[PDB]
Amino acid sequence: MIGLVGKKVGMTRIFTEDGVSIPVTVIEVEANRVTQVKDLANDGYRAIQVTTGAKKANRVTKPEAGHFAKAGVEAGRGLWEFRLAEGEEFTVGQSISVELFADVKKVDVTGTSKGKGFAGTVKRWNFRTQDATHGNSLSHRVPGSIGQNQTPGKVFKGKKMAGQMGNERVTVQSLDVVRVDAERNLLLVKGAVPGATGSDLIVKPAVKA
Amino acid sequence: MIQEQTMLNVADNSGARRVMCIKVLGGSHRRYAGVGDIIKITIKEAIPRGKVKKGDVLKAVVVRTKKGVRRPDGSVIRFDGNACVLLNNNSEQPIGTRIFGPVTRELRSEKFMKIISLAPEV
Amino acid sequence: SRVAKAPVVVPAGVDVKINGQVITIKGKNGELTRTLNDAVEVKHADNTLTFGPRDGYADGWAQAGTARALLNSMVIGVTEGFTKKLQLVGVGYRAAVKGNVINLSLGFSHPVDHQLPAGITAECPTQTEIVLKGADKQVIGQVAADLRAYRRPEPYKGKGVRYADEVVRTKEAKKK
Amino acid sequence: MKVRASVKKLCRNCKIVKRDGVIRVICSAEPKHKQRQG
RNA sequence: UGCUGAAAGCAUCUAAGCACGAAACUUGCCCCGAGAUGAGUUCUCCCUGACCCUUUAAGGGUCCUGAAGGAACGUUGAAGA
RNA sequence: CGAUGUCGGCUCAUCACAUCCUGGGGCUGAAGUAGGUCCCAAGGGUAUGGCUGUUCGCCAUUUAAAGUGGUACGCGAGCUGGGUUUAGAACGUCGUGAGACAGUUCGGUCCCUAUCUGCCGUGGGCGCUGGAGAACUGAGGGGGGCUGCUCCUAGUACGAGA
RNA sequence: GUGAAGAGGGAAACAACCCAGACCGCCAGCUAAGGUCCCAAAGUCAUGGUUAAGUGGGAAACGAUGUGGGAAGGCCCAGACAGCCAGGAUGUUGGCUUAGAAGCAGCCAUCAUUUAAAGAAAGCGUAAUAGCUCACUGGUCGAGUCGGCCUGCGCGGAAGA
Repeated sequence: MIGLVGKKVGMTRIFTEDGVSIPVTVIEVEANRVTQVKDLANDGYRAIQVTTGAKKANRVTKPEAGHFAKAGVEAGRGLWEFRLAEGEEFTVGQSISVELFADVKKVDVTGTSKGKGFAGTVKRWNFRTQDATHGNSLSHRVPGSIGQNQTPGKVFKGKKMAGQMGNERVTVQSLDVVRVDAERNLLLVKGAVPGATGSDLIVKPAVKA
Repeated sequence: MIQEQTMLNVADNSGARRVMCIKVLGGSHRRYAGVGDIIKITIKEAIPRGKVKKGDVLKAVVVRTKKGVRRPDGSVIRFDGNACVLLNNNSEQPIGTRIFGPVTRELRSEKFMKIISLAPEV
Repeated sequence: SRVAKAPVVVPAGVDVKINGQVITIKGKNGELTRTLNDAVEVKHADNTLTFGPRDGYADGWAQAGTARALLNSMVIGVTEGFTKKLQLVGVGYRAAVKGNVINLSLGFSHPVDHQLPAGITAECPTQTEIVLKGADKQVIGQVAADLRAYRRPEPYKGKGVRYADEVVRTKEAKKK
Repeated sequence: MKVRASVKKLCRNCKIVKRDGVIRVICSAEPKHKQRQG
């Protein structure tokens, strides 16, 4: 089934009547407007493309402005589309609310993780550091050996080395949905989700049922 | 957070006063023992008249930790020292007759009934 | 070869249709359709069935021999059918059946359900004996084998599911 | 199941069979005479 | 491990045919991915004025127009050498 | 021999299967739990300490297991320098002696700013053909794949009992 | 003999293996070893056989109703081989080493009746017994069947970074 696009809004905890406190991530899921519906006849697959939020009138380009005007949908920030499960249908211009998550229990949240920049092997791949004393010289956090000898004669592809860490989309799956608030457009999910505050997130029902 | 080579006090009156943890049981490559995990210890100094002598290896259960324990609502319990209770290596069965100091309720595993009963508090 | 050189008499009231190499036989139970090997030719041979190996196949005689056995099996099945009897040995063993599903309890923590295929009927005259009937011999043998595989007989008490007409070897602990 | 390289008719009730290019010995009296590689 | 089954009247898991059968294999889960030069698909937006020249060609030169959009610059960022 | 640094340790690994564990099976002198042996299986996993420079090994306590090998007995332009293997000194022994001893002790400089291949990241150029802004399909590639204990079934099947 | 001190063609690459000894030029022809489906020049050429294994295109002792051919031999419509309802008994619980070996541990003979037909005993199984089979013998269908030798080509044996 289709997901929804929301914005991460900090974190909080919910106190239950029995005493236990549930850490919850707050996701602001306002109305999602369908801008385009894809069908097997034309696109070879069925999907719905949705938009959310708002954009400055002078900031949206003409190609994007015409695309929204065709669907009669107010311009929003970015576009995302979700594949259909063959059991439901949608129409252009339809608005989708967070209420569809009322009957679900597990969700999958996808977002861009925080960017750590160029990271070393110790931080990136949990490499073990070498001794800080006992004669060690300029080799306290160095990766160490990266190959065997002449017989391979090369470093194998996929070697773990320092490089860019974070700033890629990652998915946290099977997260418990704690509360849904349609009128206030909130979705409380137990746990933590990728990305920093204000980052766009995609929420869909858990697939590992 | 009890790991190998850690000093522990003895809550019971078995005659031991200070013990060394030499192994954390319950899993391969386990790092440190929790609130109520079984550990293997060696006695470093005990009462001469006690039933347990120095330099003997026997199991033990942690009852108090300096690091503390976490409650489901976010509360924590912390102590000024680490304490344990002695065992029999074949059946858990704390050999002590009385245990001093508070004991947390995390040990209620349908089994440590003897420990909790002897506990002056909780 | 030798078996192939032995036509099988078709009893009255049985319809045989030869569509190329496919054979359809109708008796009193149902229509049985079987595709035949390309290396064997069959003609109506009124009142009988005959099989001949076409030239150009080294194993032509063998394919004829197995073909003749298959045709006889279907002829018997449509005329009368095939029945197999299975016995359950062991305390607390039930073999209740209802509709098209067999319920068994072979000492497992959960019930065992078996979905019979089309054209197979199961009856339970007694709580431990189950009898299966059908129009062809291959399917009944397969179904009975599937039923037996659930709890193979073991050679200390002969428990589990066994065929009505088989002998199960038994052995005893020698010392311990 | 014996996986020896030499197969023989150990008893009278032993039959030589070829299955999937592998020569097997099947016995209907005692399983101890069943052997795979031939 | 089998069902049926001849060669070999029997038997036989196999030769024809039909069943099951493992953390292995393919998929299912997550991520990258059309430089996939085999460079894909869909949606939307913008440009529809004149002169001449020759070895008259998917040719060259001049005037007027240069849109969508992009870049640059600035303020910057939970993005970043 | 106009120079290929040769034992251990650390970091980082990768492959084979003659499999240590987990998975699927045959036979058993397999009652059950637990075993013995053989076949299929390399997806993942596959200890911490004391003594010694040690690999190994003995010992202590864990785990489902603490697998066997290849890779310059993997890896010093990645680290250490304990052993061995310069110059000092001493002991035992051999020699008249200088000295010698896979005999033993004390002490004893480990250089390199990366051109190319490779690998981990991240950009520019052009192409994909009128140009431009977006959203995708997905060929193909990679990551992940471990498992203990307790309870129910049941104290059931099995067993004279345990 | 070749290389060293010899190029050229062939064996994928490969001084020393096979063919063959380069004076120079030619967009001429015929051959050697080796080859002729495509990479890649030339037979998807002709005739008669073999192989089912990717054998060909690594490897042995040894194992096996794989398959082709040859020379024979025993039994066979006074009817064979495999199947099918049948029979397989009486002392020989033996004297013998009497502990029980009784055919199924051996000293031992290896007798004898009913007989269409049976042995003082071949297998499994009992402390020995018992018991179940096969040797052998009747009846139906009924035609070939059985065990060795010579070998052609194949299969297993056959696991490494």
